[PDB]
Parts: sequence; C-alpha cells; structure tokens
Amino acid sequence: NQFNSAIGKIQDSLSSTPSALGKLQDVVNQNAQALNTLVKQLSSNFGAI
Amino acid sequence: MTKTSVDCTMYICGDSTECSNLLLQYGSFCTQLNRALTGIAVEQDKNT
Repeated sequence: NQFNSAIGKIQDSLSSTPSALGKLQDVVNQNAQALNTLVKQLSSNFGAI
Repeated sequence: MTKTSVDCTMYICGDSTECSNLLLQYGSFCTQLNRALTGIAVEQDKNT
C-alpha cells in the first residue's frame, strides 16, 4: 500500500509542482545562453567602422 | 571560498563615461562575468 502511495505522491509532485527539474533546466539554460551570447557577440564592432 | 563580485564597468573604467561607451560598444562581456560570479557565489552558499 505504502510504496504505491509514495509512487502516487511522486506522480502528483512531478505533475503539478513545478521547478522539480531545476538542475536539468539550469544546464539547458546555461548552454542556450552561452550560444545566445556568442551569436550576440558576433555583431560587435571591436573598434572597426 | 570567499564570495567575490566585481563591477566590470567600474573596475575597467572607474567612473569614466567615455570608457563606458567604448566598452558597451565592445559587447556584453560584463554580464557573463558578473553572472558567473553570482553562479559561483550561490554555489558557495550551496556547498555550506
């Protein structure tokens, strides 16, 4: 009974409560944002005309 | 470790508007450095 119930509680927590995958999200963010930088750097003048 | 933050603008220029316009015209390196500096602090707090 008990281990079923715990599985169900994991089921609600991952279904409704957000921010449960913060680690994986953070990794994806931090990569995507390094790219958006490096792109956004690609349009700098660095002293040129 | 010690949690350090560095004001990239001031540290590079130090209260110089024309140096500031040059560096903003140079790209957005100050964000990355800052925001790694944060990451690295809030990681220190998390070790403890």
